[PDB]
Amino acid sequence: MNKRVKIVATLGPAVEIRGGKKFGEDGYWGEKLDVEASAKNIAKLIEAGANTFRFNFSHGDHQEQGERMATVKLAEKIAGKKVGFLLDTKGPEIRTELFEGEAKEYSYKTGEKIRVATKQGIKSTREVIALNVAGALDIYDDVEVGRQVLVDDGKLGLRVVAKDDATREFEVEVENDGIIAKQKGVNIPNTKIPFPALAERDNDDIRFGLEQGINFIAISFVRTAKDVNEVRAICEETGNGHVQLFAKIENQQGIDNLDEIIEAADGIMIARGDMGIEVPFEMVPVYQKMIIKKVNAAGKVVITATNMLETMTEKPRATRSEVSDVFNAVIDGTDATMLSGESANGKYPLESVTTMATIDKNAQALLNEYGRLDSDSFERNSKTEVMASAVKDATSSMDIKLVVTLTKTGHTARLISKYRPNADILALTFDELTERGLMLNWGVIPMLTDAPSSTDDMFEIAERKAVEAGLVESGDDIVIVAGVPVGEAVRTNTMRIRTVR
Amino acid sequence: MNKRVKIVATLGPAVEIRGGKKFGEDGYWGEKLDVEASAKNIAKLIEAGANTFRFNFSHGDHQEQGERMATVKLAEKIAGKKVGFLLDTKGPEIRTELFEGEAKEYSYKTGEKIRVATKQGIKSTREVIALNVAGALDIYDDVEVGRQVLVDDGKLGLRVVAKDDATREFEVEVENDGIIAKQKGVNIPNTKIPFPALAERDNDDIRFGLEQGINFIAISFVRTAKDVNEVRAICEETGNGHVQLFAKIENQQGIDNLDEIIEAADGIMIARGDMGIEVPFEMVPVYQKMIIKKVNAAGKVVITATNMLETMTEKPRATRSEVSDVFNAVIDGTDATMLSGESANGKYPLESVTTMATIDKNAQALLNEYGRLDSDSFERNSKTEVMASAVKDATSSMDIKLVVTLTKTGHTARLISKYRPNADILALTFDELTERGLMLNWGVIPMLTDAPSSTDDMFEIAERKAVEAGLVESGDDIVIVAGVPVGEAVRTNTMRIRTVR
Amino acid sequence: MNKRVKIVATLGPAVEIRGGKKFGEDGYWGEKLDVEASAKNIAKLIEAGANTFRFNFSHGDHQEQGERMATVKLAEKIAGKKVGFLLDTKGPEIRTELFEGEAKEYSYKTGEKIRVATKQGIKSTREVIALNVAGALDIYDDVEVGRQVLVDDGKLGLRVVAKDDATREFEVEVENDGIIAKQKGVNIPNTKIPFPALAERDNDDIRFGLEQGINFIAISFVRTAKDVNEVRAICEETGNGHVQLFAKIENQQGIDNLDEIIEAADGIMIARGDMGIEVPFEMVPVYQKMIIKKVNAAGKVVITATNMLETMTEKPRATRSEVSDVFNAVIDGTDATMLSGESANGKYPLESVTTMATIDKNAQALLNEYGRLDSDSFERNSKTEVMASAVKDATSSMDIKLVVTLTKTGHTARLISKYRPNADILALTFDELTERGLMLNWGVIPMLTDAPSSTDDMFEIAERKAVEAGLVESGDDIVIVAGVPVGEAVRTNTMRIRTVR
Amino acid sequence: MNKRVKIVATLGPAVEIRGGKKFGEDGYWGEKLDVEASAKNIAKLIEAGANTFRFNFSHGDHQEQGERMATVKLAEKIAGKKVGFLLDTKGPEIRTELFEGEAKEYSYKTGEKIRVATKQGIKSTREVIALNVAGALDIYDDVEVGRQVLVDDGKLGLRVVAKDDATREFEVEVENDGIIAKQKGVNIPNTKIPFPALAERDNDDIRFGLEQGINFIAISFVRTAKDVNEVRAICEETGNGHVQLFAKIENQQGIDNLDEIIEAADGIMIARGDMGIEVPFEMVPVYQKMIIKKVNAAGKVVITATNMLETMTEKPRATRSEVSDVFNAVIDGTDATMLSGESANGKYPLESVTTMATIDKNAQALLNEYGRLDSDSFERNSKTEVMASAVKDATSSMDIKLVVTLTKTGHTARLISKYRPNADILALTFDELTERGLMLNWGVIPMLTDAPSSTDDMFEIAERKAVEAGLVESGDDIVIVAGVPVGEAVRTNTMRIRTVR
Ligand SMILES: O=P(O)(O)OC[C@H]1O[C@](O)(COP(=O)(O)O)[C@@H](O)[C@@H]1O
Ligand SMILES: O=P(O)(O)OC[C@H]1O[C@](O)(COP(=O)(O)O)[C@@H](O)[C@@H]1O
Ligand SMILES: [K+]
Ligand SMILES: [K+]
Ligand SMILES: [K+]
Ligand SMILES: [Mg+2]
Repeated sequence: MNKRVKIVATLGPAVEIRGGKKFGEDGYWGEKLDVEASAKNIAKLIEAGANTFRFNFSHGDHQEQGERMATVKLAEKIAGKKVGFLLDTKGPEIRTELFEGEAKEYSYKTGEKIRVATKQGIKSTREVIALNVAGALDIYDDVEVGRQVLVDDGKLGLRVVAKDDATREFEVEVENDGIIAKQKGVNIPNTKIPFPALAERDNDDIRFGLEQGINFIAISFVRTAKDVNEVRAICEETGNGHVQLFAKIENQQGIDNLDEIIEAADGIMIARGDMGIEVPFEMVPVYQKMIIKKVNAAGKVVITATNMLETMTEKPRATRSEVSDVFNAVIDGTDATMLSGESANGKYPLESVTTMATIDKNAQALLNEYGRLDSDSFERNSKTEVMASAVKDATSSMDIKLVVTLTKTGHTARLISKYRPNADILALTFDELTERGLMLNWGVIPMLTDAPSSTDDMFEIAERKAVEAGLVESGDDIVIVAGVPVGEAVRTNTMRIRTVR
Repeated sequence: MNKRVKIVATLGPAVEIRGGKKFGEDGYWGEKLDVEASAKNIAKLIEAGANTFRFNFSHGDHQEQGERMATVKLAEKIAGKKVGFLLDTKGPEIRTELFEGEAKEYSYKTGEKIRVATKQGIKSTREVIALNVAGALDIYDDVEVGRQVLVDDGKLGLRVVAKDDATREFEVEVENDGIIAKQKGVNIPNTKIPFPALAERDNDDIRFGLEQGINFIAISFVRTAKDVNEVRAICEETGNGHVQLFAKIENQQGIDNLDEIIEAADGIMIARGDMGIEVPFEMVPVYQKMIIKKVNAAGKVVITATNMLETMTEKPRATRSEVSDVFNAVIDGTDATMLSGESANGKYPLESVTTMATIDKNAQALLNEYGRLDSDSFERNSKTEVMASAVKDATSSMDIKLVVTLTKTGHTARLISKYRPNADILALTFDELTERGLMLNWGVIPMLTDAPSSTDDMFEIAERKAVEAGLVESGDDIVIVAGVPVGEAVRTNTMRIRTVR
Repeated sequence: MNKRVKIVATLGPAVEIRGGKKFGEDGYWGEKLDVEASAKNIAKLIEAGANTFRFNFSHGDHQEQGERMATVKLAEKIAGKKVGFLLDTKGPEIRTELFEGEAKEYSYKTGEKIRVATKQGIKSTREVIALNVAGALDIYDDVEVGRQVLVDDGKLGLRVVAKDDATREFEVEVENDGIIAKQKGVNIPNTKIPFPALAERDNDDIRFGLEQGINFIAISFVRTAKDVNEVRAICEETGNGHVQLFAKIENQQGIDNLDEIIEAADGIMIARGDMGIEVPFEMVPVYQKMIIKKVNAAGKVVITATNMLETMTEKPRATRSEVSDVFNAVIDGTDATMLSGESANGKYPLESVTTMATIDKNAQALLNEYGRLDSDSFERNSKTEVMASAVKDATSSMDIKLVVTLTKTGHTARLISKYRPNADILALTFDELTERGLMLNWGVIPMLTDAPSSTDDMFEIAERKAVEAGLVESGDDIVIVAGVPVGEAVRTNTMRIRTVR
Repeated sequence: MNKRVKIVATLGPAVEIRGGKKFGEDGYWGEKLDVEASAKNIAKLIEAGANTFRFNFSHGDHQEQGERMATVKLAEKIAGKKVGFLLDTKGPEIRTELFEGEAKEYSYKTGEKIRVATKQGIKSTREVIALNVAGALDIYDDVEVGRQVLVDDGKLGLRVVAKDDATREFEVEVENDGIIAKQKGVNIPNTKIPFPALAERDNDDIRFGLEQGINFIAISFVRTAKDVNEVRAICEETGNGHVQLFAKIENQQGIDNLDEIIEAADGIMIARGDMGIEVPFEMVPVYQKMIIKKVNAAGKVVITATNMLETMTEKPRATRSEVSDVFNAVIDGTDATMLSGESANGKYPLESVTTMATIDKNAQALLNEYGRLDSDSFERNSKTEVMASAVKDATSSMDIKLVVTLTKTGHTARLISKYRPNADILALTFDELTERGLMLNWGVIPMLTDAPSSTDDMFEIAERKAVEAGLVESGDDIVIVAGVPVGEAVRTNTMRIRTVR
């Protein structure tokens, strides 16, 4: 069977060979990138069901990112299959500074009183922790006594007891035993540090990705619709209006402003990593189910992210909790599941994609029994959406092997996908940008074909493409929708039930 | 407002003028039928909402019946509207004989002991009641002691206490006070008197009707599939294969064998008059709701009959119970409601059809709130049925003014009607027999058009005929289904949502 | 097996014997009332399932009404069973006057122009119909050009085309052929003739009935809460606070103000006879279902009335539409069904009550499958209501033969009845006025017992009363509720499931 | 709020202090157990919401197990709170043999051909792996070609490609790069190695636990009902009939025989660790949801086990997939969640129990919205179960703070728990064995109280104990059930709604 749930795989050195050396091996970083050998490894990830690669601009300079994007373009040719390109922004990250010395880290013990500096471009000491704040902002007047400075995946807590106006330093109490290492993530929950709607470094990263050729931007730490619309204006003004924007929800402001963020964006990445530090970790499952429902109801794409097969970074088998998490993300209604370090940096990138594909394919078989999404509740808000509802009805009434839509922009395919039919969706489109642009919608198999003339039989074309793709065989029943005829129809207006010859 | 629930109106002398005289006036029967004046009265019933006329062969000879059927054909020309023609068989009727002397009736009291004669071709006396049994059957060995002989709409009960082998007479006890009049209906419940599957009189009646031109036969007292199959054989062998058969369910065997009868017939007439004598009267509403559900599930036609506006036989207003009965039959899911003496014999035939139409129209507006049928529960058992389900879905998703089907045989219109869409159904068909044969399906407006060729745009035809009929205006949304293209499609395979120009 | 739906039977001369003569026989009103003979006939209606008798003060003087009420008290002793006493007011009736000089009626044809006079105390002529308006009100200023004057159960329409200020006469045109007879009902729909909130004639009839001993008042033509509250004030003033008020809903204003009327009243009588003249007849079934739902959700009593078995006034069997109407009133959720002329004036009063009881008992068995009422949707607004919901739950979980409630005021029985449990409700109460006041609540069997002391076993009392009433036998499971213990409990606070010894 | 989902915490050296050393400090095992210091750590796990401690007899001899149980009895005194004692059996085990020349492990590469010996009492070589099978059984005739030998938590796969009848050796191909170390766990999925229903080692370990005093036994690798019944016979024979048996379902045979095992057991432990090696890993979520539903429908206890907070063994915070897993186990309907190495052997035992309790408490607030279990579907199979349903109804109708049951054996408390009321359940019981035996039922707070006397007010006692436990305050509404009168009632037969003073 075809895997309806889409996989986003983050790329990094794990798949990359450097003069015959694998990531980890001594001298690895001293060798030149073997592009063909790296492209062949990426090809296997595509074959195992990666539908989109994530280029995380938090790690690796423009040269590294651009070389990896080029390597994927070769892998597509090797695999015989296209994938989406997704750029993930750095955004308003706060990290611990480098320490004085060749000190890489210091261990602390509960109750121990230390300070954190707000002055930028200075090194840390054991007793005065400095921060690398995005854009070198001064955060002193934005964090109150009683606020928490969390270091490294929220592992070490520092309680702001007092503030020293003389040095612009936070006096903090170590809440629990743990280490402060250099260049680790810092979270300061329930604060509104005035990060700009779009920082110059993200502006620059996005413009670089847009020049290379991308299909999706995942915008880190979206707080408001303005954070999405600043990125949209770049995409539009550079001639890249086709690029789709996924707002990453990972803090309380993003949760509070979710409805306006969904309205501005093409989709949501549930960024559970930061989210579970910024809000109570036990609320993340609540927010996940609610986000997936609301995004599906808006006919947009939802990606569930972070830790999904975390153990497979270092070990060959996923835990039972990881398998349950992937499975339940599908039942919740996610369009897509994501890998981060598992595919980018781990010992088992191919096995991670394969394992996620196996779970995702099994979970899709239970959506009839257990799925949370309920298409019967939707308002049908347009005639294309009325047709999408009729398609879902036909797939419920009888055994339909495949829904085919002839779609110029993918709008019809997006609306069919919204309704989660009991069938794969072959989206026949007429340009490569629309084709790749569909690769994260649940159930959709995008395929490039010639735009039909007013003299072509679009129903015979649908059947022939489905056969050429190996998706159907003689005696299978398919549902085909189209705008008929070409030049008269203003939208998808026809549904045909056809038996394959 | 189109009336979706269909009306069967029994014709009789009430609408018929004879040498300037209306029914009721002395010497009426001594004058000859005024055909033109009578056709003008019938055209008013057609205009008021009568969709089919019932010719009851229990009353009036082949001359009365044939002249009435000719008079309707003129009425259709006057109204500019066609109607269905339904023959209702006499069947295995038992009536009281004429009395010796010139006695018209005797009155009896609870406990009196009299006899019922089984000998055919004699006259009744006060003490020995003679029966006129269909086909002159001897019923003596077919009714046990403890059975009941009911005279005149079940009003007087006679208990069989003993049988006189010498005279072949039932000794009976009068069960309640009442009258035995001449030529009154007799019922003997929970007996299996071996009336033939098809009596010669019903054979001859049906053959006469088939010659005149009928669309429907309602078969009285259907007990088994064989009672229906014997009539089907005559229709087939006379080249009247198009004629549709309604089994009348009006005794316990009909109820017991209901599934096999529904399988053999095209529809059911719920013949509540006899039914509520032959079975406990308080079970009739239970059987009504059950039969409507079952016949609708089978994709067949159900007619609810008898006493629906009974008071309007004598009075110009129906009782509160009559209006409630018509309203509730629609809510239960009936395709059609019927009038017997109200339209045939009463003082207010036109007002009876008008009153029924007004109630049926109001009740159809409450089918979304109160409607008992549930199309969501059906197995979609064919590709045409899957398309019918998708049409229903489209009419639930958005405001659809009309569904149009291009239907050679009516099959697509019957399956759309089964699903009870929130829309009228325009059934475009290519012969008059198919057209009239759709006149009792819920919501169907049959309309004759030229068979489309492979060069015709069936979707433009649909819009044109709907605009011509005055059913849609500019801006209305319609659903159109057809088998496209003509000569290649083996069935209805296409649905279009179209805005009227 | 127990009849849960209650029957209100209207009393009159039909059951009354006079010097050995039955109603309709020659010199009937010549003879004196045989009280003992008449009381034996009424006891048979009690035994057949009449739960309350209606005394219609629209007909017969105080002496006739008081004697009839005395006859019922004897009938209760003969039957060994108590019934409720219900007074139905005259209210604001309009009747046609006597005609000039002994004359009875005239016939009229469509388009004919006559007058109706508003002056009170004068006789009609054929040309000038006079009205007997309740309280001799002058209606001339309260009826607009464009209204209709309907005579005799709405059968003849008179359109008001002009008004003659000189004579205070309506110039009317006959809308349809028909008859104006002396002393027939007149309706003038959608008018607000300023009938007082309480007329003197109704005050005097209500104070009379209260002096005789009644349990219920059904207030004709209720328009607002004020019409109910005026009668409440009489009941309060006279120490008859226990008397329950049923608003009769029978015009558009009553329908428009239904919510505030239900609030003010103890219940609603759906007075379909006048309603179906004052509003479009085809709307009565919609309003009937809606009123039953709203009154039940309020925890109050609804009576469905008028024409339920109308044919049985004159014939020994009801029509199929009459049986359907009674059956469907039960399915709709009525607490009670009513007989008017069928029990008061017809030839078959006993058969009418028996027939209604048979239908009501069969319909109650189909409430699980078809019942319109939905107790799952109610807000449980008090702890007694939560206990009523839990009782319903227990009767759905297992086979419960009987629910018993020990109730001082009947509150707990009313709430249990509201929930329509799958069981009869035995209401053990401690005074006859409470007992009689429960006789129209669905499923409630009221029974008089001593008030339990702090020392009594109320669960043993419940079982003993149920066994002595013949409602349960050994091995039956019952649900008993009570306020335990007496003296400490402030409401019904206990549910016990008990197996009968 | 009170935590309704129960926590099973496995005990081990993580919480144990030995001469002032914590587990993993140098010379830990050289110091003797500090019983007080260990009991103080254990008391903190109780206070954090551990409801039952698991004593895993797979690791540690009788002396270590008995000393650990004594330390828990002191911890209960420190906490002022009791916990359940659960014995987990060693059960059938296969382990890799020691290697010749005291070698520790060998590395192997995908595609290598090696051998597996079935001959017992023999050492492994790199080329010929030998197995230590429980009872030294000969495996050869139980394993067919196409089966797998999986080594070390299923990390290394060996496909059986051929068998050699002369050496009784399996020819295996290495399926992935990995290590075969000495004395590691081996799984052979989908085989029926004839391990005894109850091995002597398990028989002896169970008798030791029963003599120490336990409340639960979890039976490892239950394959059929006989594996439960053999343990039940030992509980019955030794006078320990109160001990409850949880079948561990962890292989294909246990799943195939689930219905008969649920019938024999008191509950199920979903042993996901072994299950996800023994069945396709992607099927575990399917089986988990199905087992929870079936065990709850049977009125029995289900524990979801293994890897729930696995990362917390080494790190102070759980992953997003782990929090999701715990949350979703609650939504699926689990009675209890379990910790293994997280509480027994990790760095953060107290943090692991606190985190699991935080997640379980948040998830229970979403059971109304998202809960999978459907109590409306259950057949109520006894009168106690009817009362449990009524209790649920009361908690759905109004805001109920607490359900109190006075329960002699816990049966009523088990049935209320089965229905998952919107309330905590205080189970007032009269002996410590019944008390401890309720500690894993969802929502049940067991509390030892004096048996009520014939003159006691059990409803007053319920209120008093609820206030004593701190579960209610003034104005709260509670539901109380009991068998009334005490001792004479055959079962719980009474429900009261009471307002707390
Ligand atoms: O029916 P809707 O939602 O208004 O959408 C109609 C729009 O869809 C489009 O058909 C695009 O649809 P496709 O890209 O699927 O062909 C536009 O041409 C049209 O304006
Ligand atoms: O889809 P189903 O139920 O098998 O029906 C197919 C049959 O219907 C027909 O199309 C008739 O349909 P119409 O009469 O509505 O045109 C036949 O040609 C065909 O064999
Ligand atoms: K990032
Ligand atoms: K009255
Ligand atoms: K174990
Ligand atoms: Mg009235």
